[PDB]
Amino acid sequence: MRPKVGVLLKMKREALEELKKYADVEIILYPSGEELKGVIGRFDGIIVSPTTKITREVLENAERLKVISCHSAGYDNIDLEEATKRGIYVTKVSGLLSEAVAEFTVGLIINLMRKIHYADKFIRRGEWESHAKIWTGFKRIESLYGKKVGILGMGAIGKAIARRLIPFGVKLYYWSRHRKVNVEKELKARYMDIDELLEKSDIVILALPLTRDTYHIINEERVKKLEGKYLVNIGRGALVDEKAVTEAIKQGKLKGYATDVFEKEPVREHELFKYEWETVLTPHYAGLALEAQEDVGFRAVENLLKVLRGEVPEDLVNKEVLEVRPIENVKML
Amino acid sequence: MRPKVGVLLKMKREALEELKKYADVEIILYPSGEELKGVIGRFDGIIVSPTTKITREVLENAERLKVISCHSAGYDNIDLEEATKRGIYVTKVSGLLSEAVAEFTVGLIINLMRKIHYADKFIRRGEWESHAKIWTGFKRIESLYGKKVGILGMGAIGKAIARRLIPFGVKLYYWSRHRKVNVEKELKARYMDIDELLEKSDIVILALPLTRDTYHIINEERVKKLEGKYLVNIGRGALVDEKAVTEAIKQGKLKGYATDVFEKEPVREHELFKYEWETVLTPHYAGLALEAQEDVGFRAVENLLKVLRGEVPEDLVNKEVLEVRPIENVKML
Repeated sequence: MRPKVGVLLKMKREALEELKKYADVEIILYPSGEELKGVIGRFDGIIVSPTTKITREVLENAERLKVISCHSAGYDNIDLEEATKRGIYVTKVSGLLSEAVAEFTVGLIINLMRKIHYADKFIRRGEWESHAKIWTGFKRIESLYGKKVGILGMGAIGKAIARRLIPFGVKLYYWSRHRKVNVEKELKARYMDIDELLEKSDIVILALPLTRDTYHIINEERVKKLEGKYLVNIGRGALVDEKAVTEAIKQGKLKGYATDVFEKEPVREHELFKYEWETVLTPHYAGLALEAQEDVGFRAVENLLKVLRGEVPEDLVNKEVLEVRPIENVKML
Repeated sequence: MRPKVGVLLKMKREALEELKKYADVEIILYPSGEELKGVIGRFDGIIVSPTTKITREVLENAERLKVISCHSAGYDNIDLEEATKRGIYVTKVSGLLSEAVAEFTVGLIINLMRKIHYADKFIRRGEWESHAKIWTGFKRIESLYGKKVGILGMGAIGKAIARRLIPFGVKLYYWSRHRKVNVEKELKARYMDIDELLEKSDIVILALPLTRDTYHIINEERVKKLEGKYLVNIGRGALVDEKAVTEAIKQGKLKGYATDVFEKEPVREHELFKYEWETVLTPHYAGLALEAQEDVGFRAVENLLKVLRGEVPEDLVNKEVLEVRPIENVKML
């Protein structure tokens, strides 16, 4: 208990006990930007939940901060560039969480293609009048088998989706800021430029982090490039021009849209709500599963301790930080 | 244009044209037993769907019948014992259909576990009040990852399902009327007796043909063995004692049940309709997909023509027939 760690959320008791074995902890549940500004200087590291934002204004007071462990799969609540400039290591949680998200995504894909979510409503309404009504009445349904799937973002989650899709007989295409050749041949995924992928893919999956460079990466023009195709989003609503997506749906241009995320959450009303056949919509819970929720805490604690032990964690988001402040400089344990 | 073929279901024009190249065709849509036995004498072969029952009554007048091609995955609608006795070859369809059903099955599994179908309804009903509402509203969700999945039936569909589940991180157990040593090491699936599988599995999947022996394979007593577990059915409703399954669901014992088939189809009313969270129900359309169905028609036509050309189709269902009437004896093409 020598490094001073601030836990900014309600973590599982067990994960906390593990952390306390190595550091002194201060529990400051979901602090406002002002409250965190006045206490952040006390910590060598912090464990934060998505709801807490680590802005450049917060970092200005992080005099001894060495590591920020995001207890989530995403890290858009962190000003990455500013953290990097200050030599602050930022980590995120993969493990069972990444697996759970990737599993959920494939479920979104199969529902968007095969319409199971729609059929479930259908039968419960008593509409199953006959074999003919279904096998003739149901609009054309395409299978995932034999389709070309293009994935944008090949991080922990993107790779997990790719591995799950192979046995479904799809052809994989992908794009990522940092290209992964060591993954390409393994999963038989052909690297391509964004637009080339949008044009050549039958199905497009969004597994990108939300940054200034990915905001509306799927703009109105690109939505047009997706006429007759399927779009699946598990990153953030802002990865797409949601108004443009919706319009494409209502006009019958975009064949289908499945998403677990929206530009403005929570969503209580939406034009896409009436399009039950063309869309699959979930209330942002792709990472919600018992096993995953139990693992996140341990992983977040492990990621933070690794850095303070002078070890580079595999889930380090801003690897460039290594050049700014060599890991030896932040080793406390 | 030598053999005469009776097409007893609605087939796509392309498949029919293919068939007309080699045989004179007569279309008799979904005939009753009395209607069919009255005309069955004119055909060298017939193409049929699950709704047409080929019985001893019908086969009595089947003087020139040499092959029965089922335009489907299942063949429980055919009396194999009588067909075999009369030296009639019975075939089913494999290929893209099997792939489409396996894909569908995984969709049912992910929905049954992760509740996407329920959440889709939930959000469209405008109940997404907040993040807390969701994450607290339902955390008992379990991921497919790390689970023990027991598959009953390891034929084309069973294998296709198993191959798909591997990357999801499951442990596979299975039972089959005919053990498959090669699949066991290939897919690392552990062979088990039926009751042992039901006891050790977290999730049980039914991909067995319905026969007198597999009738109610999941009976009342076995349902009790599933307390706290998940059951998925994509074969035929009669594979389970549906009433017993329904009770186990209402009594909160069986954790979840998803099925694309029921003992009495079509189903316009059912006790399970109110159990939106605990079940996933689809109107028997697991094999319904464009690419797959176009393949089914050509496959059914080709399985029939192969027999008449004196070739043993790999999809031959009743192999015993070879001892009654060798393939050379039915060669007409």
